[PDB]
Amino acid sequence: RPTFYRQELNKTIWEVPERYQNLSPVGSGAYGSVCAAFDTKTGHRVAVKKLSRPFQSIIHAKRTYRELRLLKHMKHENVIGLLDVFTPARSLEEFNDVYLVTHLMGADLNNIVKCQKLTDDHVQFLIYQILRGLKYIHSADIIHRDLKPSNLAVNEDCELKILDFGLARHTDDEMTGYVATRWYRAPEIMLNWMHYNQTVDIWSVGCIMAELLTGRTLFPGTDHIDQLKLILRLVGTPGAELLKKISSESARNYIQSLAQMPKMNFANVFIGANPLAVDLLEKMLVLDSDKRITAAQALAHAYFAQYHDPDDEPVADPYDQSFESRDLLIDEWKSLTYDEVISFVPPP
Ligand SMILES: CCS(=O)(=O)NCc1ccc2c(c1)OCO2
Ligand SMILES: [Cl-]
Ligand SMILES: [Cl-]
Ligand SMILES: [Cl-]
Ligand SMILES: [Cl-]
Ligand SMILES: [Cl-]
Ligand SMILES: [Mg+2]
Repeated sequence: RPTFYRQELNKTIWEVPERYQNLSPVGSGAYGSVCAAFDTKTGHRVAVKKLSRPFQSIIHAKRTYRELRLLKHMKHENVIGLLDVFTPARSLEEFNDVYLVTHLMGADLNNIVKCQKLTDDHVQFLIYQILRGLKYIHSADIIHRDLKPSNLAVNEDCELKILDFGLARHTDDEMTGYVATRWYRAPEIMLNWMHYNQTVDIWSVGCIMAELLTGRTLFPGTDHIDQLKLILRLVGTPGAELLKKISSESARNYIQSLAQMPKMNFANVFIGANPLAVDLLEKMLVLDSDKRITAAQALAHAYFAQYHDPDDEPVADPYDQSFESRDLLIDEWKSLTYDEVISFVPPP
């Protein structure tokens, strides 16, 4: 067991191992509080997150367990991983606080698409890395659910990591109106058309790639219905085959109320873009999620010929998510989480 020291930072007690020095507040959401620190064991600048009220309800205790299982599993160059997890508790009986440690992220994709000139070579390398990370995530039957520029960390050498997995967190208020939180979402999940799957993340990659090529948001809708009209004007209205797959009768009735529109010519929308970029966008931005290109298929597309290496695009170890259908008490979820904290083995 390491030695811990205590300090109060912005009205919050932090109790951490001595290896973590020079802590300074960097933000606080409803998920918890975050400090920057120097890790004397590794020599890295790190983010330390102290979870807020991790075991306050069955819902919160299960969310804490889900987040810790997912972070312990992800071991890939293009995905956020766990450097450390700790509690100051010496037994299950006194266990209340959880702290997560990751590499400290600098810029996101928002702070390079807004303020930089990107070559086609930059767009190839950035989208290649997102798809390399997604092939790995999808191989474990994990859906990200919230890919957008603020969830992509990028360094001076244009190297990218995926972070901030959707842990079923987002509220109705957060998805209402003129908001970036909804602009990257697939139409089948934005309007609850059907049981969604991993294809929703490929729609999001389409919206991100378009914005890197033009410097503008592809579908900046003022509400759910405005955004659907922007989507259908580009990709066309649905045919009978997709309409049969929409499970809501009322959603089917609303779609049928709209005048029929054909798919637009994407070379006349993405003026001057690499023809291979245009071709890949037409394969991602497909309304019927059964017919979208997969991450594994997209890595083999001629747009990425410069970067593609089929011997260096790894898949994940098997991931057991059977806990998701399990009905447990607060203290049972808390005991499972305790065991995951004490069994953690740091990376090399
Ligand atoms: C695994 C679900 S997640 O990707 O949403 N976790 C977010 C997170 C945010 C800040 C952090 C952190 C973890 O550890 C230190 O600072
Ligand atoms: Cl220590
Ligand atoms: Cl990492
Ligand atoms: Cl504790
Ligand atoms: Cl964003
Ligand atoms: Cl597993
Ligand atoms: Mg985020």
